[PDB]
Amino acid sequence: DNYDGTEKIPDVMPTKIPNLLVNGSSGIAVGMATNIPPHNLTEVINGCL
DNA sequence: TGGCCTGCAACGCGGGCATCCCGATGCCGCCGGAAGCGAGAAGAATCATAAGCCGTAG
Repeated sequence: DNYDGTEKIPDVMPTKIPNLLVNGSSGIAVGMATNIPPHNLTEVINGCL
């Protein structure tokens, strides 16, 4: 549900590509932080296979 | 293929023995230098105290 309980939001997306490993992100929490380099799609598919 | 180790035989010189002359040396007495590291001082490696940007939030 949305902020006022009037709409619906999908929890996760039915994706086919691991965008976390392909592009990544760089965010910082209140006490934590993360940083992930991008990668190549073909080698990720090869590793998954 | 060329050179080296060794046996056989001939030659020579020095090991051993003693001693006379000799050179170091242990000891004694007097003098020199270096060590003694402890301490003062200087240089350097390391630790402690500000920003700049990475991207959403106010």
